[PDB]
Amino acid sequence: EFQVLFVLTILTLISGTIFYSTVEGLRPIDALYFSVVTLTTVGDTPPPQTDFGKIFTILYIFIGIGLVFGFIHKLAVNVQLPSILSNLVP
Amino acid sequence: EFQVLFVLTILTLISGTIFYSTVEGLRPIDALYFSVVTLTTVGDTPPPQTDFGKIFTILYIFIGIGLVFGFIHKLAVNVQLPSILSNLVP
Amino acid sequence: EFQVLFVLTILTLISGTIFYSTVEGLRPIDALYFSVVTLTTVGDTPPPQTDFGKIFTILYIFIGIGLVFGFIHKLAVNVQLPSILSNLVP
Amino acid sequence: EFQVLFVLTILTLISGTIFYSTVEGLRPIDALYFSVVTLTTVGDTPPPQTDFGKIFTILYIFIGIGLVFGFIHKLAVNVQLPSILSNLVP
Ligand SMILES: [K+]
Ligand SMILES: [K+]
Ligand SMILES: [K+]
Ligand SMILES: [K+]
Ligand SMILES: [K+]
Repeated sequence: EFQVLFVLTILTLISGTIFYSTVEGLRPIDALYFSVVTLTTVGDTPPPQTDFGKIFTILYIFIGIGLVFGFIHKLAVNVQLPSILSNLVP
Repeated sequence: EFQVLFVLTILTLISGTIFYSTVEGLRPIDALYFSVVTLTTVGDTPPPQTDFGKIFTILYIFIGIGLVFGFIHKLAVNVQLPSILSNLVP
Repeated sequence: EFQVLFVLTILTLISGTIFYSTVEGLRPIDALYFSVVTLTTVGDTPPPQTDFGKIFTILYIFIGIGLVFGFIHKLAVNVQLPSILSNLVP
Repeated sequence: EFQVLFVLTILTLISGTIFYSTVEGLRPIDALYFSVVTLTTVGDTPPPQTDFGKIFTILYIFIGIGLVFGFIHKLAVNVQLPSILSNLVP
């Protein structure tokens, strides 16, 4: 489960990185950062400048938000929770 | 279900597109983009400049956030999930 | 239920409106807008300029996010849902 | 439960405060503010300027969002809810 959501999230972020670096002309790291803060809904960066970028982002949000949060919901409930929960047992 | 949330989301976005292009003077694509990143709570664009825009946005958020995320919750759990889940079966 | 969350949300927003208009010197409408986009996590406006504003905002987020989304979760599931659901019945 | 999520959230925010003040050169209060609005997904501030800051933020979001919202979900359902719910009983 976690591993699958892990791969699915990675692929989604790779696509975004490739897209924004190419179409919005961002350095790969900045393209990855934008992809991440967009799908996690933080949105702390300026928006895309091109219409292609705006259209892709709209679709990217609708298709990727569900996945990204599904992964986060498991990364903290099925991986981070035990490490602390079990450790909370003397 | 999915089709209904599909239509409801579309109509909500159409209203926002019409509103922001008219009142905030945005090009349709930019009006749609603002509507989308606002309802999905990304919020990566500058805020509305007019008081009418601010008031509408406040109401738009409260009335549209629930719907938009309801659609996303189905688009990934009742449409994207199987495609990958079933395919995860050798 | 809905009415209680309605009042609780209103009071929370009134406090924010009073706070930001006074401490950050915002016009009431802008103070309300900031309060709304902050608690709904849209965050499309610049951040507070004063330390008092930053501290209050941190506490305001932790105490108000839960309430605001609780209200939204009811406004769309216990009020907007039927209007369309029942109407979806020929 | 609440106390544990309380401590876990505090530690997470302390790490962010130390990180951003050091690497992004922010005053402690601003470092804390950025950490808070990032993990709660408000994202109303400009993004990190350094690559180290961008990389850390990406990891910080994925590891901290789950925890922070877990704490919020309890702070309003297991602490703020009763205070008003029980009080809603004549
Ligand atoms: K946001
Ligand atoms: K959310
Ligand atoms: K958000
Ligand atoms: K934002
Ligand atoms: K901004």
